[PDB]
Amino acid sequence: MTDMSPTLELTGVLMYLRAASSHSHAYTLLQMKSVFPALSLRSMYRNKGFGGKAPAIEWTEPRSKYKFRWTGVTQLHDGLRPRSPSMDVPTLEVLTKYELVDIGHIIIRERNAHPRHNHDSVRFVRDVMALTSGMYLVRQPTMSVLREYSQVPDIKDPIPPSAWTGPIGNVRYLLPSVQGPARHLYDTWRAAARQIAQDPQWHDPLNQAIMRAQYVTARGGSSASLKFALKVTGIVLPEYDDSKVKKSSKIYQAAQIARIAFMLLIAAIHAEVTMGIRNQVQRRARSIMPLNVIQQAISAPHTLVANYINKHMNLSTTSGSVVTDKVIPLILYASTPPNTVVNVDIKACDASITYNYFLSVICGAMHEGFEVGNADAAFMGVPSTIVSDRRSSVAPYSRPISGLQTMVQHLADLYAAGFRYSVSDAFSSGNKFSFPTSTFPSGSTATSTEHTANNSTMMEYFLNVHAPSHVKSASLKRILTDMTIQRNYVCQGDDGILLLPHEAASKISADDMNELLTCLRDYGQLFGWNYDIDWSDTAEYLKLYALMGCRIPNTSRHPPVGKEYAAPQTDEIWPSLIDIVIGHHLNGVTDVLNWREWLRFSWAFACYSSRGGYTNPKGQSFSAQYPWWTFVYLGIP
Amino acid sequence: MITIVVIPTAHFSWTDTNFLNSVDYRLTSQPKIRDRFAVYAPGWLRRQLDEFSASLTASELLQALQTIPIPVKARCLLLPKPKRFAQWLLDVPSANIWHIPVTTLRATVASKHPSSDVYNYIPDHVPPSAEFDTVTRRVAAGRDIYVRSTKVLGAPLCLAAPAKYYAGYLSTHQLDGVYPDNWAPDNFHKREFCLTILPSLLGPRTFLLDVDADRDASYPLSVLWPQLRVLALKSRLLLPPVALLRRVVDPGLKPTWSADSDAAFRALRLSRPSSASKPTGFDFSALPVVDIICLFESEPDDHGRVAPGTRLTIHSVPTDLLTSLSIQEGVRYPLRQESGMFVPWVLLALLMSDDVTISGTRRSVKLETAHASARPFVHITVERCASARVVDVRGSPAMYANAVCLTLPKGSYKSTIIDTLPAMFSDLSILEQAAVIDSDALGDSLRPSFETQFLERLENLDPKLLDRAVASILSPASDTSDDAVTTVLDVFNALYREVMTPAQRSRLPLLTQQGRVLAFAHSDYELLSANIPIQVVRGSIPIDHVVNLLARRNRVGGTALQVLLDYCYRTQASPLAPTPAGRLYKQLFGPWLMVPRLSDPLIKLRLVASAPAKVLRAAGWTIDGDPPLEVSCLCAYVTDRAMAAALIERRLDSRALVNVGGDQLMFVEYAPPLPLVSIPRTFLLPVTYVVHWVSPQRVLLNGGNVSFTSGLEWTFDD
Amino acid sequence: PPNRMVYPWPNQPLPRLTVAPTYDSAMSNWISTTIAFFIRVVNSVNMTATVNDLTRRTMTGVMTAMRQVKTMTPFYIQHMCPTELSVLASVTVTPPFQV
Amino acid sequence: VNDLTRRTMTGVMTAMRQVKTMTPFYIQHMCPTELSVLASVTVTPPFQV
Amino acid sequence: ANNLLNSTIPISLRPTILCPWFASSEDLRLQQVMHLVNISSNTAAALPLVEALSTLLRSVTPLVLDPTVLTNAITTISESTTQTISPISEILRLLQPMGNDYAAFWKCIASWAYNGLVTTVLSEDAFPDSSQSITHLPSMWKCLFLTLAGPMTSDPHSPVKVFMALANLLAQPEPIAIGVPGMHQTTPASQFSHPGVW
Amino acid sequence: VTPIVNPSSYVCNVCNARFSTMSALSEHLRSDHRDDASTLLATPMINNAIRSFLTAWDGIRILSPDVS
Amino acid sequence: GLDVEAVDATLLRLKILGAPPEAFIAVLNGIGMSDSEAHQIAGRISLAN
Amino acid sequence: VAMLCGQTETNLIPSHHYGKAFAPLFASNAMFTRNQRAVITREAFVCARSAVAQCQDAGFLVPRPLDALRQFDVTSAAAAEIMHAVNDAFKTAFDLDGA
Amino acid sequence: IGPLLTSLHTIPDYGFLHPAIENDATTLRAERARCASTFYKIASSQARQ
Amino acid sequence: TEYLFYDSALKARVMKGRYNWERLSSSLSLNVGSRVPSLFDVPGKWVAA
Ligand SMILES: [Zn+2]
Repeated sequence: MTDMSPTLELTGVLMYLRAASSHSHAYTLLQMKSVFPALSLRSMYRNKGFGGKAPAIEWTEPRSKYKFRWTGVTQLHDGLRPRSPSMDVPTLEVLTKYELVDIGHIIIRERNAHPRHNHDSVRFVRDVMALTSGMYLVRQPTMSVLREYSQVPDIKDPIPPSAWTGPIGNVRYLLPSVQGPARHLYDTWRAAARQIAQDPQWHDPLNQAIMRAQYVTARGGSSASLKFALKVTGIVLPEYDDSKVKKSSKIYQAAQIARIAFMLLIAAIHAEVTMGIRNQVQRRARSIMPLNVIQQAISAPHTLVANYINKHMNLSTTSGSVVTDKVIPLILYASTPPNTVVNVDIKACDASITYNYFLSVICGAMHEGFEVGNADAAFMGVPSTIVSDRRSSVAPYSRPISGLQTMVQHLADLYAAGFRYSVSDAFSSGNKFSFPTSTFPSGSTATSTEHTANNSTMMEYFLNVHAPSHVKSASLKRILTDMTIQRNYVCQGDDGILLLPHEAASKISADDMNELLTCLRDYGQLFGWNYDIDWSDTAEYLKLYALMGCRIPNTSRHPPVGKEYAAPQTDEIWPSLIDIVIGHHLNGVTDVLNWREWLRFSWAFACYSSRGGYTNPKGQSFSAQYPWWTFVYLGIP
Repeated sequence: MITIVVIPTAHFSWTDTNFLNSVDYRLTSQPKIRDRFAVYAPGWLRRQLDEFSASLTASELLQALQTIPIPVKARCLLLPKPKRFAQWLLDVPSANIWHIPVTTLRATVASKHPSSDVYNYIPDHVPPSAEFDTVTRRVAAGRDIYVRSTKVLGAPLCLAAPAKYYAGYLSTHQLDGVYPDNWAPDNFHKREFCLTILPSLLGPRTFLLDVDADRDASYPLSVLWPQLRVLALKSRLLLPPVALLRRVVDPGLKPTWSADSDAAFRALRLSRPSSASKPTGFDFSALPVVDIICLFESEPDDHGRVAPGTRLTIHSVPTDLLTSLSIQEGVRYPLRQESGMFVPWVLLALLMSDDVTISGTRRSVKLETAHASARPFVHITVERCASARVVDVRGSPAMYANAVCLTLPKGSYKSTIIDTLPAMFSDLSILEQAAVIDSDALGDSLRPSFETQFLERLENLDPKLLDRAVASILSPASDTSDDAVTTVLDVFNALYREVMTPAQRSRLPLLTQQGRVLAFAHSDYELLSANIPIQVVRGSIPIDHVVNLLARRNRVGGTALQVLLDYCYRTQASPLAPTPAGRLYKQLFGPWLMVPRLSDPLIKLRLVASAPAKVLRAAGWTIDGDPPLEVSCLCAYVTDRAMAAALIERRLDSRALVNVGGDQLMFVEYAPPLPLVSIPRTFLLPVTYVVHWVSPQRVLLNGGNVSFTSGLEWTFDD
Repeated sequence: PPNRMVYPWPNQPLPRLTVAPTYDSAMSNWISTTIAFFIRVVNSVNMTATVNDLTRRTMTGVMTAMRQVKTMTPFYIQHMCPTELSVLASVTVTPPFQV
Repeated sequence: VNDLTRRTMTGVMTAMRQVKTMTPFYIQHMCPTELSVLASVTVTPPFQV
Repeated sequence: ANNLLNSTIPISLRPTILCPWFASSEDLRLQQVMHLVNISSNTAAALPLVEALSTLLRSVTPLVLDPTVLTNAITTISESTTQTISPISEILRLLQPMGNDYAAFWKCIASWAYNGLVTTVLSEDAFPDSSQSITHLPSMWKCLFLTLAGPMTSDPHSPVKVFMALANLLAQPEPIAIGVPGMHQTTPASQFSHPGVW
Repeated sequence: VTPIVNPSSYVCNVCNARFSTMSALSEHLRSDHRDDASTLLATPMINNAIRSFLTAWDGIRILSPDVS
Repeated sequence: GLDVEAVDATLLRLKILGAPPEAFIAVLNGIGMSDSEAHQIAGRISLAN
Repeated sequence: VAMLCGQTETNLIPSHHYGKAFAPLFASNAMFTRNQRAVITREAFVCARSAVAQCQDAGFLVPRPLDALRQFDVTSAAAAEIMHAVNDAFKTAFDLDGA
Repeated sequence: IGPLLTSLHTIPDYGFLHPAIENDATTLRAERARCASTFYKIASSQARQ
Repeated sequence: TEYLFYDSALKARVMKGRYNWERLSSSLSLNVGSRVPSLFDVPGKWVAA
């Protein structure tokens, strides 16, 4: 379909054969995964005969709107050629381990035939990058959960215990005398909490309906834990089994809760949470950690503050997700010759956010930030309560606190206790168990808000404070200043993009870049964030790839044959295959393949799918098939 | 009839037979005393408050409630929907006491949209378009009220009509909730005093009871406490609990006209002569405790005179601890042991207490117990009991019968409570020392001990840097002193992460999967970093540990390594509000302390889990007899065989995942965790327990390791 | 000076009998003149050269409608709001602090 | 600089001006004594213009 | 209570009463100053005061805000449906009720009580862009709203900001003089926040 | 059983020195036991730091303007 | 649960059909919009914008 | 919108409505707490100033009966410690809560 | 995978897991039975992707 | 519905809107059976899902 030279296919065959020869075919492939993109995408135009035409893209003044304008083309020349070092040496060194140096030599030699940027060059890049294995790797869930959540961040300068005030029942406020990034983080969250505090947008009954309704979906989990915990506290929940609906559905548990006074349920938030696993194509499998409805309700302030931080600082860095295509022009602009871009992403944001360093600060800031407000004002059915204040050793006492603060009091307690998951993998045999971890749930988009907020905050402090105080190059200081996140940085969850101000008709010395990148790594190391940065004059953001303003579809991430299945059984009926075909065909259009040949293959797939049958558990069989005109209506020419 | 308004304290016992006891149990000591009090505080009102709590501000709620008379004579009479309700006036024509026209009634029966006309013009009808205060205003009139909603406040809510009209209009649990109100009333009596949870206008005949403790955070009316207290304060209306015992009420301590020297005042004389053959042969969830004021004195001068001394307040020490030790008021006991340490019983009192403060003010102090202070105390005298009340213990600090880990700073006196206390009895099974886990165990497990390895790495640094670090840690004003301390911290963190974590993770079943484990740790991080499913309680003791460990000289380190480790652990510990460790101790040992006070013998129990012989033989085990083997998971104690048997028919919804190796190391795991509150409060559990075969002679040879699953069933034993 | 408060608008003592919308308050006067001015702006030559008169006719219409709404706020500001402030000044935990 | 920033900057500067510090006193009345004695014992005598 | 809730006492002997409930103004003045010393002089100090007072105001008030009559009086205006722009829609797109029941109005009122501590200013975003012309209808409507809402704020610079807001739109046909150098008629109006730049 | 009579004398663990008053014993532990330069870090200076900390302890003051 | 794309389609369809304003009011009130905001929203509906 | 959409009930008497609304506010002594706290504030303030001055040499304008007694250190640190001592003393004696 | 296979009655050439192995892993919780079962399950699952 | 309609104002709004709608749609004779998005059907959608 991609119409590549047989030589490249030859390399891929040797690639697979070498992997298959050794033990653990999956593991062997996984180790040498990034070899192809590094050999081709990361190093293309590091030579002399450089040139061609490139897009001229302009970013409009209200950069928050993410509006871009195509405004002509730019001639390419040697002064514009990429500055970063190539990737040949590390890749070849790795390939020597598996005695596949021939593959590198073949690829490099073939690559050297494209000194100038044009259709042929990018087409070559597309084809070679399409060689990575497209298999959905799967491993035992028990090993997966044991290997991922067994990590704890390493903080290089922990907050000393003497940096906190007296307790407020559960939380501690941060002493004013403390400075550094933690102080920056504390102030930011506190300021946002203040803005949330007084806001008649809530207590609007319609808005309250939105939040409660947002918590219910067809899927769900942890229902068994819910029923146990409430039955434990003497709460007799209703049941509706005759209404044939799954108990574990978040809908089912929500219906049981409807009548109960909310405060009675408070003891149930400290309950077990089930888990699930979704496999991936080029990485470890993802995790799905659905909280119960009550826990999801309690964590509301955390989400609300995070949303305000996002929507009112860097405009959520596209996390509004209105149409995903807004990132397309962004990376195209970011990859143009006049601009220098750096790809960054937290190594494991889910595993690095934790209570001992991060969440404690946030909880304290939020609890303090909510002090501005009526101490007696119930929120979402959570009434105000009396808590003991022990900030003054000479004059301790107790005072009321608003419902928001009560939520924080419990929320901090839960975070400090750590999440308690229960694994029940079906592929393994009779081995269910439970173990706690500090790993944040991060099962869906609801987590992107918190991580994006913290991501932006730390980056901003690094740019404006830490880096100028610590870097050496005067030229770097000159260019590092006059730079701010709202027009130089975007992110979503762990992923992030940093782009430098246009160096005047020139490019920054790689020496300064190395100095800059090194300091950033150390800065992340301070509070236990492995930044995993790279600089190759390309654009990786939300799994999209751009080179010199041209988008590169990474076809390997959409294997023609591969499809994820997270259960031992496919558990589906024949007609569903049609929708699979339709979705399959569209990818071959989204990714630009040979449109004539792709269409031919698609129809063949449709023909096989057009027919099917079924048999009763004991009785009759049934059969049917569609006339081919159906697929025309479904969208196949 | 003087009224005393009462706001419950932090762990107020509610299911108690008498609300009165949780206030101050001394009031129950004498018949001549207990006959002077009424209580009121009805349950129906309690439930209403539980609901409305989430919908009214404190000021509004106080403003609404304050006008209600003591015995609520009114009722809320719910009306059924008009189509249903209209039929009632014709099912009994005389019930049409408003005489709504028959034509209108059957017009309503005919209409697709029966209007509110049947409600219209009915006197004192409360539509859903009404507010809380509307009800309360009518409550002061004493007459019953007719309402169109269940969410009402101030009076018991009962159906106006038979249930047939409300059925379909309402559902089962809703139709159930009104049953006590359907026959609500009970009389209220004119004794000298009447306590009440209902607020009221503070005045010459109404008083606010002051207990000097934090409110019940869960109790919905605790938010009123500040406003009530300040109003009472500005008019001198607070009553200390002791005032209630006097023949005539007055706010004050040490009055002229009374010496307050009587058996009624002495809370240490807890007595239980009466009986009723009730199922609670004992309620081991209810624990009586006391707040006491104790005077401390140093050695006399060269002429036999002595300094004025100082008096401190100890909070919520369990009373049975003192009684069982024959402690008596007004006796100057010796405080110091032969080696200068505290006498054991004092240490127990401190450990199980909640807090220690200066008697007058409200400043909490951490007491020293070493040779640090000059003119140190040598004598102690308990002077009076500021308060004496029963408190609920069930599942308060800890939640699961499986295990619990308590974190304490290094240098605590955990050894005393775990050894001396059971040794002081050594006649009734309290615990098994093989089940308690010393916090130092894993550090001792490494072939070179974790301390030795840390020392060996540490000495590589320059001595001056180490010296600077130690001095900085001791000197409180030495803020940060980054260089010296941070370097040491890096070594500590690097080593601990490197060696301790895998070693800890390798002991997972030992910590949790035994019968019942009590464990100690230096920081919650020690467990969280290893993913050990055990509840962790961040405790604290009201004694200075730093000085305490400074007296322990026989260690690997010369008292300097100890303080270094102490600081490292404290730095490693997560920032959170820690709780008093005494509460956990009260939950564990408290019930046992009440054993000697009992009059009748105990009865043993257990919840053995079966084991099919097939898997045992299949695993190479040699076993006699076909019947499935069974293993005791946890033993319990009761004293009323009747109710105990009556409660034994419940089928616990918690399976057991039994695992045992060939070396007979046996382990248990409950797939649904077993919560303590699920245990009926008449039971009694040992602090720790070890799972074991009920009949070891059944087996004849241990084959390979074995695992299996089975249900759980409480059963007697002989 | 003690027991006195300043007020950005003119004020009056509390009315005696029932209230009603009025049109001589300071705020009402400010509203009317403001609307009158903008209407004059819309009819200025600058708009005529570019704005179709039909739309211009509409715009002056809607502005006219706003000027004729019998709102209660201007009366409330001049006569009733000061009383509410004067009372509440004795209730808030922090007394008023003005310049 | 809007008004809010203008006051904010002003508050910072005046705060810096108001805080007590003994450094100026040490310079004017104590530091010369320390320099005088130290110069008498250091192996390299002071070199001044 | 401004002589509302008039009440009186009985006339009989009250022998031994004592109600120590009062103090001089100097005491109150001293306490007020002390209270102002124990706060962070940023917005964190002011916000609870304004919020509390605003809540009290909204708690007790006979006034009810209801835009139904205004919209009803606006939507009844007849216009051709064959045009490409309907200014009615432009208006109604503005005046969007954010559902907060107009917290700004009560917020402005409360701010007056503490004008000596905190000042309310018009938000910068709620300005017409200086690049626009008077014929750009949304800009014109914005300027109208600023003019109407001007007096309700406590900012001393609000009148100038209002005046410059229109001056920006008329920089092309109607020029005027700006005193301080470095400022032009197209400067964003929100920047005129200094008495010397009038 | 709980003691009811104060000790006639007080004993240190290793020095075998008996004291008529616990205060005298306290001083002996406070001073004489604490030089012991025998380990990898038992330096005299830290002994002074410990000694100073011991003497400076007071945790039962009503007023504490130093820490306030 | 409800679909915005269904809501606006119905509203525009009503507007093209020339339904009386109360029809819009009922539809808007059917999804929780209060009468005042319902009128405010209903007025915005136009074929031009 | 607020100033253009204000309305009230038709037959409204302000006096009755305000009176009925303000009744619950002035119902207790709570409206007088600030007076008492202010009084204590004054006495605490004066005593603190007096104490700090007496330890100094001829500070402010206070009488100095104890001047015969020696007081060598007069540094600001000593003054701060004295002021804290007085502040703690008053808070203890009268059981104050806030700053 | 071979040694862990029986034969199917429908297609005799291909096979599936021994019923004995899964039974023992289920009932007896036998180690080698469980290990074989787990290996068979995941190996099959990987092919199913 | 109870979980959805925690308060009463929303329920009153939706009920009024639905009642007016069907009354208008039939009387004005636009049509009958128009499945208009409304909150009363949101629980129905949840149940079906
Ligand atoms: Zn000795």
